[PDB]
Amino acid sequence: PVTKFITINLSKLTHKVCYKRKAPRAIKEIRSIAGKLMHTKDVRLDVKLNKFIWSKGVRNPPKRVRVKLERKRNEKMYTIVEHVMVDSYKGLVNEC
Amino acid sequence: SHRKFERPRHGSLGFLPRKRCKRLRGKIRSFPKDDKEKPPHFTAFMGYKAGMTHIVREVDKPGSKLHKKEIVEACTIIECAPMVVVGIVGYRETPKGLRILSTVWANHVSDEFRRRYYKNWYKSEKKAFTKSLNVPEATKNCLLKRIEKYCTVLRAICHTQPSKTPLRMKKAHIMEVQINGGSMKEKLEFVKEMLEKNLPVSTVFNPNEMIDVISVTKGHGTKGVVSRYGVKRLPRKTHRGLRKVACIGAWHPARVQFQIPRHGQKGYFHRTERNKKIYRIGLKTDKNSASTDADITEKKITPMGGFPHYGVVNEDFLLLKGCVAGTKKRPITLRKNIVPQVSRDALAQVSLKFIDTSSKIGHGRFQTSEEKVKYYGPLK
Amino acid sequence: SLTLQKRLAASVLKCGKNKIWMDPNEISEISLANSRFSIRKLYKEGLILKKPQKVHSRARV
RNA sequence: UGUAGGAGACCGAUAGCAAACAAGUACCGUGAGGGAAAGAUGAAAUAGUACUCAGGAAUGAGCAAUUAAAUAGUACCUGAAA
RNA sequence: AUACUGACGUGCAAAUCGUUCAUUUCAAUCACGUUUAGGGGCGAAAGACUAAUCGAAAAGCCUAUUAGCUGGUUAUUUUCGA
RNA sequence: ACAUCUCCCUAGUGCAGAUCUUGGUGGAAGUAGCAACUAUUCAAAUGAGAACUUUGAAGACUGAAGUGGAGAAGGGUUUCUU
RNA sequence: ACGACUUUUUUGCCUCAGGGUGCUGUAAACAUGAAAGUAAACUUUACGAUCUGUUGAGGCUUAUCCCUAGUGGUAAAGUGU
Repeated sequence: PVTKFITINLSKLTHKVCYKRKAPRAIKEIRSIAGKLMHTKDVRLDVKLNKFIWSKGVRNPPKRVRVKLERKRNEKMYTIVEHVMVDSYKGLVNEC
Repeated sequence: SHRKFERPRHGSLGFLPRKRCKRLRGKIRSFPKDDKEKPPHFTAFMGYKAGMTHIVREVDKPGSKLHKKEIVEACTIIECAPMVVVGIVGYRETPKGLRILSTVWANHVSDEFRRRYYKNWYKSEKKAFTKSLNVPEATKNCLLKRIEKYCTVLRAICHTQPSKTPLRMKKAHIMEVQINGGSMKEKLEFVKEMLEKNLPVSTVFNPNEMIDVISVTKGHGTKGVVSRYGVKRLPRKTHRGLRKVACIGAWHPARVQFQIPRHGQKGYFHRTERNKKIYRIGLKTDKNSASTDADITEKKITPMGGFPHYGVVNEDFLLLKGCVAGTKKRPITLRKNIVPQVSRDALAQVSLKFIDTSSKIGHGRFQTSEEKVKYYGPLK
Repeated sequence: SLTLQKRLAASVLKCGKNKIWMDPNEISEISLANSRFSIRKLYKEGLILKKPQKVHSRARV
């Protein structure tokens, strides 16, 4: 089991869809990426992240989120996405 | 009774049914005819569309209103990595058409060629080609001799090297190229001599040449009749919509006549363009490939910031007058003209004067990054 | 589940349903409540709180 | 006609009183009024489905079990056609 | 309820929806109570309206009204036959 | 429970059709379609099972001509707890 | 439209980031700066649309833009013959 820190550009992913579904899609897209990446069918999306994504309201979700992924076990395996506040996105890359 | 006023029908009949093409790659329907006297030579060449630019050209043409001045013209860029020849094919004429007699292959074929005869190269055990390739040279000679004795047309099997391009795919494009020229023996000699080596565009064409271009059109999916055929819209008041034809035929005969256009597929059609003049044949090694006698600046053909959806040309390239069917990233097939061209155009010598290499992403202000940096000065 | 208790809480406080805060934990202790008297006890304890008004200012005016 | 008897070369549950059944009922109509559908296990349920197993539950299965008979299981006679 | 002869037109409705529009201190609007009943009532009059029913309401009866007209009008073989 | 052709009495007696009547049933068909009323998300609980049960956190709308309070006609136990 | 087609599956590809290219038009922040004037001290202190400086800045730029053997990734292993 492993711990990762990523930055997901929500703007590219969310690009297509209408205002009405925009913020929902950003939440949905987080669930999708985290499961696909970490190899679980189960992703728990922390309320803090949910609050941050919805903070500027339905028309425009934040452009970039720094998310922290946590492999947990006790089917059995799952992961929780947790949000990391940041001063600036610039110059941050993937890390383990 | 007769319709109240008369117009040409919308859209040509001559391309119906307007269904999707079988294949992404183009196909030559017919080759130039084999004039015996000329030496053996290639008739076609495969290339990738990179984008369009504009060019500035000085005009000789006398008695024209335009006359002496330089003019600005649209032009297409087709990247041409050198083709690799891999096989020789001999056809023979029968009342029931051309039938292939035999095919003779080279002693190696590269992975990029090999990938095309699979769907799943990664998953495969890559066992294709290896045991036929082995068989000894007497066998090859015997088949060649059989071909030599009877065949009436000889064609060469050529392929693209997609790794010498920026394109995503690695399954090469294979295409047959007919050889027109001398005796069957000479034709065979020329292909044998060529065989496993690589063939660049300069061997197949000449500056100022007139060329035929074969390419599959831009897709749009299924489009409405107005868009697909050009039909004039119905008035606004109309109850069940307006963007659709108002009759699809008379009462008799009691079927929908085919000629009336209906909604459906648009694009991804096969098309043969004729008679496009080649303005310049680039050289990969040259730094000055896009330079001119008027400009005298060191620069490559690839425009500022790269071609939209194609980026950086790196091999040899053709700068072709005007436009040619199909999208960015598409294969284009170049074909020699069916009859040698005798027009006042076909004789003409194009001394091109300037080639833009400014951006095609937004409205370009500079011809190079070096120019841009110089223009502004110190920045953060 | 907590419907009844929420309706009673509105009456006990003198305040709109929309403003009642029921602790999201210790829900069982709330669930046992079944009378206005029980709500008064819960309110005394800290397990039901009145939310503030959604704040609004004449300052700008 | 009301009520009581007795009858039949009468009808046999889409018939015959509208009505063999909790029928002038249900139901519909502001109202005057209009106004139905729907009978049958078996000899005996004082034989009406015990018990085990799989099921959250319905149910199912059984080496288990009432019956002469349960492909007679409460939609219970027979069980045509589409 | 004017226009869109717009939406819907196997409707969201046996007259609905959107936009546009006419109307607002008076020949104004609404509620409830009350009055007038079928060749009758009522009508700032369209043969309008009188409970989705109006150039004669709704209900039942006279009544299984009546129809030189339409449709239907049921096993076989055999004989003569318009 | 059923025949009767031995003879013969008797009749509500023989159906494909009547836009027949009544009851059942298909192809059309897993289709038309489930479109008004700005729009939801995350976590927790309950449970066999939760997009639309409950709770918290957000984000939203109604916006005192209100899906807020009261009341009238009509409805009639629709109320409440379990 | 769905199919279908085009691809790729570790000298790849996705992923961010840096660079390129543009697009917008000069961020926040601070100044005992400027600014129509204004008011109140026994020259100094208050308010102040706006403007200037640090500032061709800041922000955004592939989701169907370009480059990068730069970062971290790259599961399932089913099914038919």
